[PDB]
Amino acid sequence: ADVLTELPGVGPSTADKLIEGGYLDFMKIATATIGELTDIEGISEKAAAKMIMAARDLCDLGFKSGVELLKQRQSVWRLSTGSTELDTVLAGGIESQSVTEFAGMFGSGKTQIMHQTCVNLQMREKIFADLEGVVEEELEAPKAVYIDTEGTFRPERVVQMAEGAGIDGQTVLDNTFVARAYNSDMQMLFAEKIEDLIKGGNNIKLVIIDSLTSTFRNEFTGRGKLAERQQKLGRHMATLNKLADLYNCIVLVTNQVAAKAEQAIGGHVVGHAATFRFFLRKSKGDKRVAKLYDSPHLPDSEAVFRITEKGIQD
Ligand SMILES: Nc1ncnc2c1ncn2[C@@H]1O[C@H](COP(=O)(O)OP(=O)(O)NP(=O)(O)O)[C@@H](O)[C@H]1O
Ligand SMILES: [K+]
Ligand SMILES: [K+]
Ligand SMILES: [Mg+2]
Ligand SMILES: [Mg+2]
Repeated sequence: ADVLTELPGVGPSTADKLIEGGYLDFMKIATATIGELTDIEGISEKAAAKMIMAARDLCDLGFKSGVELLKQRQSVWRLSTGSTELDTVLAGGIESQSVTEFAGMFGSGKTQIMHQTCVNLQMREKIFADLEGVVEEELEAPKAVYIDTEGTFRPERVVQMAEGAGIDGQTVLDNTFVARAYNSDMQMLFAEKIEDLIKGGNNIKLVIIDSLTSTFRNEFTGRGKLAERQQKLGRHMATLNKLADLYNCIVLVTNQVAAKAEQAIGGHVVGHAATFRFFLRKSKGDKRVAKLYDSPHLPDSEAVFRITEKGIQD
């Protein structure tokens, strides 16, 4: 909560050193380790350890039970996918504080969904939040981040889907950041730099990685370099899950498939990391099917939807 000086033991001198290391939120310090804090100029161990304990205390991070357990869950807001059936399968829409994955063959609509959500983000009617655990000024001026990994982002389609929704296409584009990553290093660094955007006053509420694994699969082809691949992707996933919790934003990723009828690539690292997993498949014409096959509290379910000039519908 921006004012670091409210932290016991942290005065203006100390507060200065911190804002530098990217630390400028109470949660960020409460979830830090002594090591990553002492890496800053003159921040000792006892100080780093003490402020970490104070931050946790401040953000009240302890044992919770009963009604408090339900309150915590009220901070999760959801974004509509444009499909009534898909929204009902997600039990509302896409959840914040989680990583949800859309895997599927070519043309199954993975990228279309990514584009639609950028548009939907700019429509308060598309956002479903509990007033009890989410203040409106927290949803104010929401922005999306699209990490394009294959070069498929299309300003045109966002605009078209915007018209189809009834918003201004330019509006959506002005509130959507797009970073073209040519490799896993750029992909991972862009994800870690999302903090600097929030630091610059941007309210990042939607983070998209399309595609989540194409770079890794192409950079570590040899299978005697699989442990290598999984390790780097594991750090990426952790970075993604953390920023989803910390900034109460939704992280959305797409995944390709491979035979072995098919399964999303990325191995275990992606399996455990993604909270909601979907398989997208084609049907007749513009019809598509979204199969939820993994989640912590929802049963497997299918949703039929369409891809049209308007975008995602039905
Ligand atoms: N402007 C449009 N109007 C109607 N349909 C469209 C439009 N743009 C794209 N589509 C449809 O979207 C389908 C492909 O969607 P897309 O999201 O790119 O697939 P994908 O899952 O990302 N596959 P891949 O690129 O291999 O990863 C097409 O084959 C078109 O029928
Ligand atoms: K394609
Ligand atoms: K593609
Ligand atoms: Mg989470
Ligand atoms: Mg695609």
